[PDB]
Amino acid sequence: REIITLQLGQCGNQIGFEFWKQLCAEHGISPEGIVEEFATDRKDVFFYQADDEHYIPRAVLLDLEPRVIHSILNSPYAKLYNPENIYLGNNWASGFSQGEKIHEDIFDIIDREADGSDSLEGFVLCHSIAGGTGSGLGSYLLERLNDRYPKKLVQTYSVFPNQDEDVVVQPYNSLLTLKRLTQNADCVVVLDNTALNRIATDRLHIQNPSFSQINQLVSTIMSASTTTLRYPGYMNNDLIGLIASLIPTPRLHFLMTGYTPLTTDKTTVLDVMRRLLQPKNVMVSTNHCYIAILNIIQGEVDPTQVHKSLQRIRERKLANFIPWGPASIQVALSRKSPYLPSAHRVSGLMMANHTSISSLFERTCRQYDKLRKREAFLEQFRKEDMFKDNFDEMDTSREIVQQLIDEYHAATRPDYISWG
Amino acid sequence: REIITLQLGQCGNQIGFEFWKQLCAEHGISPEGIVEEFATDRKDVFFYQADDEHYIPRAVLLDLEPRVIHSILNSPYAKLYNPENIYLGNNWASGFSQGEKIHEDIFDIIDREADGSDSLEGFVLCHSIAGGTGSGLGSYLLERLNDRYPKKLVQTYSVFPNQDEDVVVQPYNSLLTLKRLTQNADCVVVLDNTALNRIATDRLHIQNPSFSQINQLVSTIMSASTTTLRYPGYMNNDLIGLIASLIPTPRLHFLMTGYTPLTTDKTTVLDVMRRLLQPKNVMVSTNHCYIAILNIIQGEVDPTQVHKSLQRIRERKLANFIPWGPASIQVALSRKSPYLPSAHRVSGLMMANHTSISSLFERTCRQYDKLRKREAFLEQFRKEDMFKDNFDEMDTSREIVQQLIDEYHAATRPDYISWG
Amino acid sequence: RNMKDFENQITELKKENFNLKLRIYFLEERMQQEF
Amino acid sequence: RARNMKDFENQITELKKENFNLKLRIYFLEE
Amino acid sequence: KRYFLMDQGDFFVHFMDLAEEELRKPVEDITPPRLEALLELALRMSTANTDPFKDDLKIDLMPHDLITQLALSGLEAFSFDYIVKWPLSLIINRKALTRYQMLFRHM
Amino acid sequence: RATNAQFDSPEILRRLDVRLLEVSPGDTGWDVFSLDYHVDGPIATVFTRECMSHYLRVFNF
Repeated sequence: REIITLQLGQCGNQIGFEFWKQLCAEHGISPEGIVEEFATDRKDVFFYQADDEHYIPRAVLLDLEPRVIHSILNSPYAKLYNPENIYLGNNWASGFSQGEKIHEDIFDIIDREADGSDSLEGFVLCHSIAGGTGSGLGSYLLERLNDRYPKKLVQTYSVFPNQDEDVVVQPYNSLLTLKRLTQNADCVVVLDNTALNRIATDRLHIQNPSFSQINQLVSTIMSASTTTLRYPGYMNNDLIGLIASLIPTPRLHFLMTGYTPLTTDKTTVLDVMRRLLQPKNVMVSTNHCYIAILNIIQGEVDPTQVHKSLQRIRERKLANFIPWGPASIQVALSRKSPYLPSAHRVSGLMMANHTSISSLFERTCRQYDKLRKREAFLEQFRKEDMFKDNFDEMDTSREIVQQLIDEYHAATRPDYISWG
Repeated sequence: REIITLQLGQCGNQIGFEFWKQLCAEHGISPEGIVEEFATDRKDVFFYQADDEHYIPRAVLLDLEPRVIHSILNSPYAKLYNPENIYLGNNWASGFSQGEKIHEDIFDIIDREADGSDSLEGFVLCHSIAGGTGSGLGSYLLERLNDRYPKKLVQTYSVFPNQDEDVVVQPYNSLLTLKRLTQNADCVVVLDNTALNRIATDRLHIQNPSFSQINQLVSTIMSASTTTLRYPGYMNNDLIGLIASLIPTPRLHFLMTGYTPLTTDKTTVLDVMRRLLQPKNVMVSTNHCYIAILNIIQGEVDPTQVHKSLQRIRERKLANFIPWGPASIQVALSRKSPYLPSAHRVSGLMMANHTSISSLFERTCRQYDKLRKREAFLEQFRKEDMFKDNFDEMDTSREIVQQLIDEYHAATRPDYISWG
Repeated sequence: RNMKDFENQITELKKENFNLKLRIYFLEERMQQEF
Repeated sequence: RARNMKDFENQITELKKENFNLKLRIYFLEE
Repeated sequence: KRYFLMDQGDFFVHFMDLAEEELRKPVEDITPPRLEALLELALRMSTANTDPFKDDLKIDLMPHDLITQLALSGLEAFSFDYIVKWPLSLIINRKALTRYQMLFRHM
Repeated sequence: RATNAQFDSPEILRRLDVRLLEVSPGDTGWDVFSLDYHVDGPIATVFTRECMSHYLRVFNF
């Protein structure tokens, strides 16, 4: 079945909207939704059919307060992403509860715009993990969405706050959302801003702009990580099966992406994944493993050097990974989006459940713990005081995420049935 | 399986930069490093394929004094030596302690040579003697390579500034390296700059460039010596195999250079060997036996009648052939490239062990004693007396150079196991 | 993969397809006669 | 004494293919 | 290739999103007009819609659950047929397309 | 594949192949590795059974 999407935090709205703008610009889709384009492609998976042959983006925008969202709406794309959901605080409690005071549309839209489907397979959130508007907001959405649709998917692509280093509410708001994400989401594809700036500085020099350049890669990669659904091949055109192939555990579902050309905007299937499986080409910053590695082939779509290719990866080792059991790796032969030019035709993308993310869970845990045990940076806000009166709800997150770092270490070791 | 090379100290680096130009003039690679000349020979061991068609050489080049290193960085031959393998001192001790303080990041270059390769095969240092930026740095870097990659060679070509007297620290710098050239290096192809100065000014009567004219001998000798890396053969497909029978016994690896057509800038099948054992290429300027003899032959040389050649020397006894035992010729043969500015192609080159070079080691002993007994011509910077207080390593080096004299003459004994 | 029993392994592939062909000959020659 | 090895790892296949191929033709021929 | 070798991997997601009412019922309740209508709809809603020979295509039935090696609808019994023409029957032909349908059953 | 002989022709680089030699009660890999060398076509009268047999008997030495 077809899929629905959401976008939250001023950052999360920006990357969700720029994703949908690039996603439109790679399909045969006219700026007013019409599938008239000559530039072949099942738009029905992510775009909703309407009677004007409007293939409308199933986009649930979710800021808190309107500063960003109108400068988002004014575009050459304003009529396209139109489910009539454009309704409107810097702290997780404000994001959470100033959404919750108005759940009767900016959460009931989960059903009100289910008419935006013939029948959903589920939801794809874009979440700013500590974004002062979106963090908190995404978590009440996420925990209540399990009550409305326990039968259907809830993936999140989440942008993670790490800025070389700071904002004094950021570690709090990030660690609060991670507890909800790990308990209530089905998959949480994390995006390291630090690693995306390392990619931008290995490409050229741009570290000081530390976000706007990331938006380019994230828009093209959020499209690319749905391109496997939206254009036919033999297998994995469906998100339910695509993501099932990576996630062997109900809680540690943290995918991370990698991509062979640093420049996203001739070399064999033996070799394109050999670049992809290197420390500099993956969005990250000991005994560690990837619990799965889906990877994608285009350009040299050689049908038969694939079975040989992993033996060549094995012979010069490259990707070491072996947990308590079989970690899945898949070499998905794929296709061009039918609008696009053929620039950097020979290419590879990966998505992998990298056990190393425990290191960033530990970093945000420590950054929470120093500012919590100094007891000064609770910020005294009114929603933070009425939902979270003695700030034990701060530590309620930390009891699970501090467990969760050791859980990923135990999920790396041979015997995770002894649960951390 | 590539022998990595480590040019070091400005003396070593000016034979090095001349050597890369001399190699690129005759080998099948463009001045920018591309396979491009004209429009079938063993690049791999010494040069290997990049993504932009540059065949990456194994070519690290380092010293302390940046006197002119920037020109080596911005030169067009940097586009030959792509890996950015150049990193930034006249006294042995300052050069060595600069080595100590930079020793991790200069070992780090080996990984960039390995990424410019398939895999390791040991090391050649084009090692400055009597030039602290190498006659000190190199003795340190040697003491780091040899214990970490013991499986293959860590050979050190000693270009040796003895010039009949430049810098007045030469006996001290050479003696402090001579502990390393005996018992921390494992092959030492040794080049007396006095013999190279006299011989180069006999190629043509220009006696002005004191070291450039030396480079012009060394680079041509080096190019003939690298043929075993650059050319295929049933035998003679690596440099260790060329060096092997020339070292007669383990600490005595002081291999003197010898080349027949030093005016190469048509010698017969006899004379590639007969001219090779004579004052024109005995690179020294009373028992002085050759301890071992072997050569590489190149050009349009007659491949069969070489059996005639040593059977002439059997009567002439030019090798002064009464050592502990024979270690005689193995007649390696290799082709000469097209395109190059050809003269006297038909030729032979040896790196033999000859008890004449004992006289050089005795001359630097005399230069050392005639200064040391007076405390004379130390650089007298107030930064020694801090790493060597009681001169115990200087005493160790002097007893090891006296052992080097005693061992070279003991190389004629009935049992070489007999001591001095 | 011993090679020194390919003598048997190929003799099986030989005798299998031989027996199959002659057995299909036995059944087609039945069809021929019955019709 | 000798065999090519590359002969074995084909001479199986050229019988093996048409064997089960003829099998599967004949299932429908039994009627 | 699109149907039998399933080069269309966006076709049968529709078929399974539609035919669950078929894929469960006891023996002899076979209903081929419903199967042809399910094919026609699973074609139309998908991109599978787009090729011209989909109308030369058909739903057929198979009796045997791979036990040919030597309704209970679909799982043991699916078949498709790109219909023959006598001029074409010298190459693409039913008698040979039997072997082809066995590969499709497995896939 | 990573040799610089990669510039040789595809026909001669396909004429080479790999095989196990004649056996003994005692053997090793450095005595059993060899080419097989298929020679069919007209060159089956340039090369010949006796010459290839004598080459391959020489090869292991």
